[PDB]
Amino acid sequence: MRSYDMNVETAAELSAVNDILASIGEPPVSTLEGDANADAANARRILNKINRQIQSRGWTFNIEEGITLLPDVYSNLIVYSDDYLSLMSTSGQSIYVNRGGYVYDRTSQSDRFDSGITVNIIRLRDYDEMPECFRYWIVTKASRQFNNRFFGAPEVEGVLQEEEDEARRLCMEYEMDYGGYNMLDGDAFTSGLLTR
Amino acid sequence: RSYDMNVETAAELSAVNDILASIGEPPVSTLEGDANADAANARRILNKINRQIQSRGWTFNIEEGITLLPDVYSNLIVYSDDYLSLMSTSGQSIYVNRGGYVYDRTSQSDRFDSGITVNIIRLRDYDEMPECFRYWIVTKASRQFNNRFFGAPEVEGVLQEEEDEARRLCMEYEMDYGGYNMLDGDAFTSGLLTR
Amino acid sequence: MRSYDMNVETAAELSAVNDILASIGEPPVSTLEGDANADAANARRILNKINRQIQSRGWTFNIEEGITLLPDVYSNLIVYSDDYLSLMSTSGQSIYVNRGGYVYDRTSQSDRFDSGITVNIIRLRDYDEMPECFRYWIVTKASRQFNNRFFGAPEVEGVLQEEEDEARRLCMEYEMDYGGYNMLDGDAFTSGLLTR
Amino acid sequence: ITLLPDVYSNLIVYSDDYLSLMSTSGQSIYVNRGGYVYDRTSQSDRFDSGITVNIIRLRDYDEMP
Amino acid sequence: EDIGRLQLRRAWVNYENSGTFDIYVENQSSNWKYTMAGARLGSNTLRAGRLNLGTGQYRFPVVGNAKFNTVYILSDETTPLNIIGCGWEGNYLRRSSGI
Amino acid sequence: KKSLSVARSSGGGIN
Amino acid sequence: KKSLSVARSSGGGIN
Amino acid sequence: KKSLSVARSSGGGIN
Amino acid sequence: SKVIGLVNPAGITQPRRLTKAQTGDFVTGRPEDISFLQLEKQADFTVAK
Amino acid sequence: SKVIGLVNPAGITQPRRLTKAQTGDFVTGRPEDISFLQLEKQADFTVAK
Amino acid sequence: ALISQSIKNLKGGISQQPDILRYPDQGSRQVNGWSSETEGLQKRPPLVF
Amino acid sequence: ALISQSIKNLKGGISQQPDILRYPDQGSRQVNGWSSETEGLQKRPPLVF
Amino acid sequence: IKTVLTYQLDGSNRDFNIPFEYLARKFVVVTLIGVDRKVLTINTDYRFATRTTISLTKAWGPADGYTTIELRRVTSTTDRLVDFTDGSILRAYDLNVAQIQTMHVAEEARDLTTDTIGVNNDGHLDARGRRIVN
Amino acid sequence: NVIKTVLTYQLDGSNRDFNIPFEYLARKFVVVTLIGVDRKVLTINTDYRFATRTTISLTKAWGPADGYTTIELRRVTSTTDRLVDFTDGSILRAYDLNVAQIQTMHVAEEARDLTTDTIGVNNDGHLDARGRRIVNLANAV
Amino acid sequence: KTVLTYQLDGSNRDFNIPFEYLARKFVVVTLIGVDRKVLTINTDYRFATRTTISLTKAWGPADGYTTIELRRVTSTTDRLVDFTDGSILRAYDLNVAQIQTMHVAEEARDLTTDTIGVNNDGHLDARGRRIVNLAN
Repeated sequence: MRSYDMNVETAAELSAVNDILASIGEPPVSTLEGDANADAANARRILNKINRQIQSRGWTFNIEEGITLLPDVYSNLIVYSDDYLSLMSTSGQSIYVNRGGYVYDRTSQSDRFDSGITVNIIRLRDYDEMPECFRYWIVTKASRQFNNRFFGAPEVEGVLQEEEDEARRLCMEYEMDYGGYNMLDGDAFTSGLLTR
Repeated sequence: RSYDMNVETAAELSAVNDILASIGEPPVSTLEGDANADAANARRILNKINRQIQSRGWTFNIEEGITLLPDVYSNLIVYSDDYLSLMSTSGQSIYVNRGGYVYDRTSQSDRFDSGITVNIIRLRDYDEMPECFRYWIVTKASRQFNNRFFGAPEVEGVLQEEEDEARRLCMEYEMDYGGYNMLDGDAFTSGLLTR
Repeated sequence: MRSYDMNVETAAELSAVNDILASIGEPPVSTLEGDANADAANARRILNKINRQIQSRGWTFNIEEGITLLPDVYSNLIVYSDDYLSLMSTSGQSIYVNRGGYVYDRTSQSDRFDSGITVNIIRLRDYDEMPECFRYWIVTKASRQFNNRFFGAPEVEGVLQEEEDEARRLCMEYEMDYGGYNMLDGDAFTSGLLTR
Repeated sequence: ITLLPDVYSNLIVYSDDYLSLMSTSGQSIYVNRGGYVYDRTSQSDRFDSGITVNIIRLRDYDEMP
Repeated sequence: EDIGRLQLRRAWVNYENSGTFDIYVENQSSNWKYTMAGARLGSNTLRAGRLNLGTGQYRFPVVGNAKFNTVYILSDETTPLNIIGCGWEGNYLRRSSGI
Repeated sequence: KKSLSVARSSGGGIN
Repeated sequence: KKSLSVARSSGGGIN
Repeated sequence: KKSLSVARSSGGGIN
Repeated sequence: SKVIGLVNPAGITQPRRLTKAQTGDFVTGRPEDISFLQLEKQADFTVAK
Repeated sequence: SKVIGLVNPAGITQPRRLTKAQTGDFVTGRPEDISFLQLEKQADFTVAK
Repeated sequence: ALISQSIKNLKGGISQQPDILRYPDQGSRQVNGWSSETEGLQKRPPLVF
Repeated sequence: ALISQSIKNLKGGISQQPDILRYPDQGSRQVNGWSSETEGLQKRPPLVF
Repeated sequence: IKTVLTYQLDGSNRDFNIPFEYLARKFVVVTLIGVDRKVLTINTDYRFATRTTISLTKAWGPADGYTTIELRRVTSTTDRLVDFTDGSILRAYDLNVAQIQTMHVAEEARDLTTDTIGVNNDGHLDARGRRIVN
Repeated sequence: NVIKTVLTYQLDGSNRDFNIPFEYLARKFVVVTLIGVDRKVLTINTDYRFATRTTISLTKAWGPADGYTTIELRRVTSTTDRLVDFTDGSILRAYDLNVAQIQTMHVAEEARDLTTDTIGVNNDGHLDARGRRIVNLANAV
Repeated sequence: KTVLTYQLDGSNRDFNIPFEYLARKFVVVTLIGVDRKVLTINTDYRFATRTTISLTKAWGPADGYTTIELRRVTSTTDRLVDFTDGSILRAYDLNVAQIQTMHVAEEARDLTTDTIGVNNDGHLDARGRRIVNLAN
């Protein structure tokens, strides 16, 4: 699992943590560097947890289709990193699983590949790289989970539940606007049926 | 913090810290020493939940057509404790566990000249689970940790909601991974489609 | 009734007891050997009781059909052990009962058999021999009954009630997947009706 | 709106104040990768000419209706 | 209140300017050891070459029946300890009323 | 939540 | 709103 | 109607 | 005549999965999450007709 | 004309069991968990027709 | 139901009464400890040769 | 839930006990201050040369 | 003293001694060496009978195709047993385990001679009947 | 057995992005070399780029036409220069302790993964030269 | 480098140590003759300074042992720094704790290179030794 504590703090990540801290009424911190602030460390841990979780759900902007994963020429092993939030086949049933930290073809029962494999993959991205709407949803969901675990205020629970629902709705609006999906000519099956 | 580092953390220690965080407790730096009840309790539940969710059966972890070879002398196939599910490849299953060995109930025999072919679920590590499944395990492990070792009922309402969302996202992963089709992927209907 | 506490402890039985102990918040025990731990002894007794109960219900994996029970050649008695959770006929109405610890033919009013009888029997098996899903249900049901009897916590009661229902559902899924039952060609009556 | 790349690096900065960045029509193809506009379909950060996008850029509270 | 059953869940120790001390939790079957070594990471007090004294609360798991949990503090080091107070939380239930 | 036992310092002798 | 701890000045010695 | 502050005459010195 | 598929953003059905599916595919989602914009002028249509 | 089977992710029915099943097979599941995407344009269809 | 009690001062020394009869501030053992009025339990002062 | 407490008089001086053992009217530090009976905490009277 | 050692396989034996110290059981890797190399799994193929011995669930030998078994210590480098968290009590046990775990990797680093060609008594380079590729 | 610090990929002449599976503390610790007739080391900002912290993007596509069959991504952690040095007056921090532990861990890993710079057994039962010449073998008999 | 040699026929005792050693038990001194001789510390060599060893006796090529090898063998099992709770954490002890593992790693980088290594040209430089028992 990618470390969230070990790199430079960005403005958005610092802003996200202070947003999460505000959910239980904690004042903002100037830096994410270790000052023995248990609340800020707890907030950053939940922030990373929610960041991984929403990205792993799968969206048009973060689902990478047709990606080639290359093997090592001398070991023929393709690494299945813990940052691969989702790994699928481009079409049909998926055949690749994680076995010992490497890609494993469950149908052929082999982990050796002579050439790159083409997969539909979700790779972990920085909270910076998330769209503004998705950043708000991550923060809202992290704030709700932070209050549930470390304060537990029921009034804060109800409002953050409503905020998450609004935050997720606006991410769903982003998903369709970004996706631009069509059931007539953008459809895998119907578009063939439209030819005269 | 200087430098553009790229380092990882152990996922089991992260999972236990998420289980500890669910009840509001500080994270631990290590999971060994055998003198921490919280580490022992959270790890036992996380292993138990990880074992239990894998045993339910998914396209990614149900291994089909796996051959289990018998011993050359005793002709016994060990029924492993880490065999979460063992079934026949088709039809009614015929193999059961009898004293730690594979037993054919129809023929009433523990002895096998050649390897048997079964549909098997073998326990995998928590690290080898998909990210959504890892989240579901942690969410479920956190929920049973609160019920067994914290007991706060308002945390149960929260974690019940989180598990239900955690399970549906794994069900989305199951359907996307399976790619199941009732027209041509179907075992029976695909035959009916031939003209 | 088979003694549950007189043999070596398996890893699974020790794990099962620790799972039951956790349900009321008891810490795990290293061994199942008698250390005057009343809670562990209570947990193991309920574990055995639930183990017998769920097995006696009857499942495709544990219902042994066509088993021959052999009589003693000099007494012509077939023992009806207390480990026979269910003893039935292979077809039609059952005719064998328990009378004095021996098999009794109620229709012929005799307990003497010159040859083995063919019966549909459920014989008690170790908790180690149960499928993983069935082990989970046994532990879940044992944990629920353990909490009800020796702690009685209502919040724990509600969650364990839900867990047993989920655990029984997953055992129901196992039963059908193991069973592979077909009403067209696997049916006793319908299969004959399909011959043209 | 046209976002011009750098003349040398050919990189278009993906601003933190880009509240939404989409294509003018159809499915969007640009994502943020390390603070730079990335074409996911072509798998490239490099643009010879400026891209045309449907963009929401953060405005001041004074500029709101 | 000894009539009901109290299932201990967690205890804590309050300390101020104290060095390391070990907390031993023993039940009828098992035993556990918890160390309050001193100051926490990132604290202004935790420095190299300086004495490690911690101030605050240390929460540790005390799991099971309260009647069968022995908690004691051991310390044989040259650092000081100042235990201000303690506390515990647990799940309590009695099937009868106090009447 | 069943009621708690009332704290009775009580006493001795004739009552 | 969970109940507060009863303020117990308590005491010492034999009880 | 929110609860009132408990009238605490309290005291001083060591507690 | 215009077909507009209204996707409920409080729902769970992704047109990403719908459009990429082949006929006969099993896809996560609920039929309630997908609806269609419709002209609701039947009473006015009959008056004009 | 497109057949899309909508599987409730909050449900318990698995298309893994449905697709591998033979005709007449008994399978765990609930009929409410499996639905199908349908075009809801009957009001507009009648107006256009 | 979850319950919680705190012992503000561990100043009562040891008690040899049964635990059901003891005060919250009295322990079972206390060796080489100093019961301060304002600092709680401490190590006894070191013995200086 | 929102809770609120008021300290009517800051006339208790300072205390060196832990904060959980202190009375509400005792602070941690008080320098050059006068604890009036009827006017609360004041600056100490100026030192006149 | 060696973190890697090999035992010859006979159908009679099932218990094999672990001489080295390992922090976690998953750090111990059990492999069957014959014409084909087979890594064994923690519970189906063997177990830890004691802290220092491994018992196989099934006996192996030349009939199965493996004449030797290998017990090798592979301390995890990516997954560290200690991760210091901000605001946590710094315990000397954490520092010792962090120092020990990296020491085990370095200790295994100086046992790579087994997985190398080796040198003869004559001072030549002796491939134990192994092809050289690339 | 299998090396985790040295990752080498086939060069096809059209792919410029390669994955970094291993951890690293500094981008200088990652060494990019093209292998072929010779082993040419690439420069940090003129020959390649860190597109992401797990991806290296080459400025130019290299292939067999350029004389390079493979590209190698190898971690070389500094041994003489430590990234964290504790001082008597410094606050002990979790980040400093983590970096100190991880750096020694990387150095230990690279020593254990040094079968790349020798002839070691690969996944199969074969001694692997990994695409380099066994020079100075001279006469054989 | 963690291994060095000196061949000195004339009367000489002093050998400068190139590598850094944490303990004197880490440095091992042997005599490379027809068969190697491992020498105990007190009887055979004294540490005249932290940098140099004064090996008692000439031990020259007049005897078969000719050259002398200075090898660093850091003990993995023994840790020079063992952190204890209640003890002042010292920047020195924190620094040395990492170094002992690094020194073991340094010794590993030379043991594997000893039998066969890679030269500055990125090629596997043989010492002029035939690849015997090689399978086709």
